Amino acid sequence: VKKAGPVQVLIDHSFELDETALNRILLSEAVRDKEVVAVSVAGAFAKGKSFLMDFMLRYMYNQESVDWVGDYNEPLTGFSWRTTGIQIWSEIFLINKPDGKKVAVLLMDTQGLRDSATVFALSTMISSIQVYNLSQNVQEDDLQHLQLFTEYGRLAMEETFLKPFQSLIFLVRDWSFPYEFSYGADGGAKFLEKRLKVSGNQHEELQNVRKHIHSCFTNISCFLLPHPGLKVATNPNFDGKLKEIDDEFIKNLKILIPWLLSPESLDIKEINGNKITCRGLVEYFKAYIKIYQGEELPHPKSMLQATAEANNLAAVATAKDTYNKKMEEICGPFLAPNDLQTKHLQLKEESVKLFRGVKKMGGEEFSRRYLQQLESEIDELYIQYIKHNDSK
Ligand SMILES: Nc1nc2c(ncn2[C@@H]2O[C@H](COP(=O)(O)OP(=O)(O)O)[C@@H](O)[C@H]2O)c(=O)[nH]1
Ligand SMILES: [Mg+2]
Repeated sequence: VKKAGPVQVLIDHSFELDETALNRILLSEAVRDKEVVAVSVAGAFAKGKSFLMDFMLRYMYNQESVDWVGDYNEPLTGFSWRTTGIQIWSEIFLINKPDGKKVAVLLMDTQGLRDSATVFALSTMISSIQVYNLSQNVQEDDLQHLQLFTEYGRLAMEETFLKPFQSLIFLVRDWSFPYEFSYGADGGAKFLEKRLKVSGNQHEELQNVRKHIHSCFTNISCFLLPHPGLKVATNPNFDGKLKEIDDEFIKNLKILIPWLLSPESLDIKEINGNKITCRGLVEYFKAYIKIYQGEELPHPKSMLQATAEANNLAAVATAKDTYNKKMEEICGPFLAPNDLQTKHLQLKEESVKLFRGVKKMGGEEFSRRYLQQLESEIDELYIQYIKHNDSK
């Protein structure tokens, strides 16, 4: 049987990408060319990330049901919730957006000390929606963890107003101050604004993330969640059934999840102004994995170079597939040899023009290398189209 499930894509303290598993999930014909919403939940271990993500799964499987949260005797399944890495759900959901788009929705469960910092940075660079899962309060160490993204963001915006990151959500579990800061998004926004306010008393490097974080991220928001009740907290025989979950937690959970994942809420991954497809997103995985196998985290310039690389190679992948799709429409009857070449040269130049037309990072000399990679991979496709045409 075929069934969707969680797939380990990221695993000495070295980190390995499972390319075949990634390609199998994101390069399938149904989703490869769809623009992608990459949803991540990240943060410290044992704070309820997988639990949350399993309720997200219930919503993505029945977005239009008023009762998506589930039967109250229905056990909670999906990502295991009771080792360091990133799991993705093998069903890449195709959701109608109100504008007529079908977008692909990828869910990543990001489990993590330098190892957890690496997993947190990797998931944030890949994501378009990052749910920063925190327990009870937001503390200065929590803010500190974002400093490298701000410094990356400063270099990235030296010459454009386009922000490198999309949505970051501070999700504070087991919230402790529900009088002044109500459960939900509005109290969250009220708290986050106060917490993010610049104060002379904070260490200089933490004033820096406060000063700069909003300029790096398209949307910063904060949602305060109540404690889920004693059974969800303590019991070993607890299997996730809603009837054993505090009812104020359920009510706010039902607001949170469409707030993050409803069709109007799905933020498409975009870099340097261009929306990213599932095919393209694989290139960001492969480029970022290269710089996350050193002693410490990469420097901002190293992260910017990886974005530029992925940005160019996603352009190669698009142009190549465009040539490849149209070529197969011709080559599958039999085409006369010089006819096949005219059409090949016409089609290869079109994909060259497409590649050139993309706003790519790094500059002309940087991208000329990837132009020539594209042409070489097109020539390779063409040589094999002649040997299948000559068998006709
Ligand atoms: N205190 C508390 N525990 C929770 C909450 N949500 C889930 N849990 C419990 O936390 C335990 C481990 O959760 P898990 O999803 O594996 O956390 P993860 O490691 O961050 O993915 C389970 O017993 C859950 O029932 C919450 O909001 N507060
Ligand atoms: Mg987890």
